[PDB]
Amino acid sequence: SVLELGKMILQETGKNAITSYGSYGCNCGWGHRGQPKDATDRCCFVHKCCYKKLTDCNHKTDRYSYSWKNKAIICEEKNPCLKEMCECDKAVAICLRENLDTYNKKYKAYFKLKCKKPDTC
Repeated sequence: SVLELGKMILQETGKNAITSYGSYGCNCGWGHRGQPKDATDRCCFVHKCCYKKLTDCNHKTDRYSYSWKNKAIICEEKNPCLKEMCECDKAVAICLRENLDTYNKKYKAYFKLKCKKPDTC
């Protein structure tokens, strides 16, 4: 759920998931859709398309088990839908971390700004 996702984003990026990423660009922002503005927003579109596969569990509110051990996120969960939910979160948190060198605080409040139509997953 979002509590595991927010914690991995903190662990990997040092950032506050709600405020730094919850209205960024065209895909990271909660509820946002559209073509990606940068690599950071691209990680978010990839993350959506990974969630879209989860039919037997809810990515927002079902909680899963994972450890942050030796600076890495390990998904220790065994219910299968929950383990893929953990793999989808782990991957966005890693991708965010890698592309932090281009985040850009101006896409940062992007709820009202413009977005071409999104590609297909």
